[PDB]
Amino acid sequence: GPSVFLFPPKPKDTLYITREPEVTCVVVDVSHEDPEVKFNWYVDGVEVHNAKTKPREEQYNSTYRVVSVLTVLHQDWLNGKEYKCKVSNKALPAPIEKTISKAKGQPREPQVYTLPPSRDELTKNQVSLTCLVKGFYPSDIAVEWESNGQPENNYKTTPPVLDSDGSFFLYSKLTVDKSRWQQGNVFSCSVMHEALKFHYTQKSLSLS
Amino acid sequence: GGPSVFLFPPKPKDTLYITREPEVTCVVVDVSHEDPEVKFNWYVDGVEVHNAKTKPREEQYNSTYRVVSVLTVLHQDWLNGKEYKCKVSNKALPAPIEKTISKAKGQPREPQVYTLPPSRDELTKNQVSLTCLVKGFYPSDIAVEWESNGQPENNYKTTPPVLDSDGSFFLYSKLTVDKSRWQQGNVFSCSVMHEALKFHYTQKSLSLSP
Amino acid sequence: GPSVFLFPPKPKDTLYITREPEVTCVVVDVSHEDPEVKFNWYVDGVEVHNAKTKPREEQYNSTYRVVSVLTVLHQDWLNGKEYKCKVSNKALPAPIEKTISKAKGQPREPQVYTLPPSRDELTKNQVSLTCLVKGFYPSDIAVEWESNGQPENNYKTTPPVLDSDGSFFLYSKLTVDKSRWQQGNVFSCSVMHEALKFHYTQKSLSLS
Ligand SMILES: *[C@@H]1O[C@H](CO)[C@@H](O[C@@H]2O[C@H](CO)[C@@H](O[C@@H]3O[C@H](CO)[C@@H](O)[C@H](O[C@H]4O[C@H](CO)[C@@H](O)[C@H](O)[C@@H]4O[C@@H]4O[C@H](CO)[C@@H](O)[C@H](O)[C@H]4NC(C)=O)[C@@H]3O)[C@H](O)[C@H]2NC(C)=O)[C@H](O)[C@H]1NC(C)=O
Ligand SMILES: *[C@@H]1O[C@H](CO[C@@H]2O[C@@H](C)[C@@H](O)[C@@H](O)[C@@H]2O)[C@@H](O)[C@H](O)[C@H]1NC(C)=O
Ligand SMILES: *[C@@H]1O[C@H](CO[C@@H]2O[C@@H](C)[C@@H](O)[C@@H](O)[C@@H]2O)[C@@H](O)[C@H](O)[C@H]1NC(C)=O
Repeated sequence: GPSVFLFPPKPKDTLYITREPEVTCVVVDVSHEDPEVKFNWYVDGVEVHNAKTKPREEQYNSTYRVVSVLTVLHQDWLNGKEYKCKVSNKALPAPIEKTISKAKGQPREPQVYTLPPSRDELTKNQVSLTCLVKGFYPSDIAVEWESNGQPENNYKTTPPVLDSDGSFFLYSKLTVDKSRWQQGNVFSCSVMHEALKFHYTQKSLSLS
Repeated sequence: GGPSVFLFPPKPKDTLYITREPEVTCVVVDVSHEDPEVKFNWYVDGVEVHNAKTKPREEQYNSTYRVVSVLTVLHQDWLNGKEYKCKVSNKALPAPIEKTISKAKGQPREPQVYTLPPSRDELTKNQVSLTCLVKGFYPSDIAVEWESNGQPENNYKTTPPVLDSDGSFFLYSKLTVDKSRWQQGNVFSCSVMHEALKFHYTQKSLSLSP
Repeated sequence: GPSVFLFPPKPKDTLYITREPEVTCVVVDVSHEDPEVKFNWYVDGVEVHNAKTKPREEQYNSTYRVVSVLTVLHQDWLNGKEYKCKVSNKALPAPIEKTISKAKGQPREPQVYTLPPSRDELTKNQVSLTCLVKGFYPSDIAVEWESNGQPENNYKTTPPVLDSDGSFFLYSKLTVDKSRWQQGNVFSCSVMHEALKFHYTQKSLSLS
């Protein structure tokens, strides 16, 4: 301390005109002895002044947390612009600098595959519906589930995992009551990624 | 300023296999060139032990040393929750640094293992994905491998454990095989080792269905 | 003078990770005049200090028995490490050293075969399920039975028998109610051995 963490936008914030992507600069372990924090922001090395800095917030471990948020243009993030947060504090020998950008490398479109429950799981009261998303680059991605136009919320999805060919994959597991699966209800896995056309794709799954 | 200590647990394949040696690893970084010697004292449930293995120091790029001591733990001791303490002494430290490590606490829960064949739409590709779903296990320490007709198979990747809504963990392991190997009827096996299994091992097989 | 006997661990203590294998150094004929006994222990020539010495026990013939117990690492015993107990006593002209190790020789993987009851045994209220385990080396092995994820405890296993080719074989007999066998219940013979892949294999048996 003080230490700085620079966070990227959320994957869905970059992909839809609907949402506002922005980069977040977090300073932790600010001592009560040195409460002042100054933020300077750079986009491709050019100083910018539109960042919104919040007032310091006291933490339970008797240190301050200070957050500055820079609202980022959609196309700028996807085109690989560089965002640098410069953090100044009197307890620092020199200011702390962090830089973030989207991963470089040619984007690769995710391949989406839905997998029904394993035969041995059909014995249980609730079954697992699986969505395999593989071969995508970069790793920023979002996955959701629906049934009959309505969102399904009983799902958990793994973080991206680096594959042997340089792309990423993950799995999403949706849990439903077995009865819903044998009624023949249709379930859909939704994937959001910059390499998809219109940044969206869908794959459905139902009893065969 | 000063050396820092990091204490690492044994790995789940070392702990669960009788022929391997599970080890607790005590790592000291930021060891200076002027005072490079590090003395390690090890304790199991507070009693000093003397079987630790000293590794050769390794010079780092920022002109400091990394110094490591490795304690082999009894298989049954680690699984019974004994506490392992590494005490690190160095002439640049005003007082020795102590770190303690133990196995994750909580009621153990047995993994459920399910194999999933490739998606119908993936069969058009030259390579297909065999999926192993491992769920409902606690703690998260687990090992997963793949075999083919009993033989080790290595083009697989396994996700990290993910916390489920009920407090247990799950993961997926993905094996990639040539379509022709799947279409020949070869049997593929997902093998998992976990402390909550009887015999600490279980396997589920998968092959082309008629 | 005193005599020393060095005993190996119990074979199943080495094959189960939750069990504790130990080598035991026993000294008998320790005199009343020279009661002091010192133990030094070595693993592959390296002295170790974790041995537990028991208190002297006076015997009926007016001599002492003194025992020291060394816990061996599972992998150390199985990898063929050599254990030396060195015993010093003032009545000995020179210390007595005893060495013990696992049987050497190429490990050979067990072949596991299940055998249903003989037709003539079906007249009885209880039947014998047989597990034949053959061709294994060394003779250290463990056999258990399960049904439907649960242990079956009504079994007995023969000791290993040396076969004509230098390997060992044994038989395990599980006794079950005939009705359980005729219901189609599946029974499994589980064996643990260092030469098996994953040190484990299982063979099932049910009404044909
Ligand atoms: C007082 O209480 C506050 C609570 O607010 C604490 O603040 C917390 O401080 C934590 C650090 O002490 C923060 O933890 C970080 O959280 C990030 C979570 O996203 C995470 O990304 C960070 O992980 C990186 O840095 C770690 C080192 O600190 C590494 O262990 C880790 O592997 C990560 O390292 C990066 O790795 C990638 C590749 O994988 C590299 O590309 C990066 O360059 C690496 N980063 C580098 C080298 O810097 C870390 O876990 C936590 O966010 C924060 N909480 C909040 C709400 O802000 C104070 O610590 C606490 N202080 C005391 C004294 O109690
Ligand atoms: C000094 O450098 C050590 C080396 O750590 C490794 O190498 C550097 C270059 C990075 O890649 C780092 O992420 C690696 O883990 C560090 O162990 C040590 O913390 C460093 N100490 C200081 C004070 O910088
Ligand atoms: C003295 O006796 C020691 C103990 O004898 C053994 O244990 C007792 C409990 C009896 O069961 C006895 O029959 C056993 O043989 C022996 O270890 C030792 O050899 C004996 N020595 C002499 C000289 O008699």
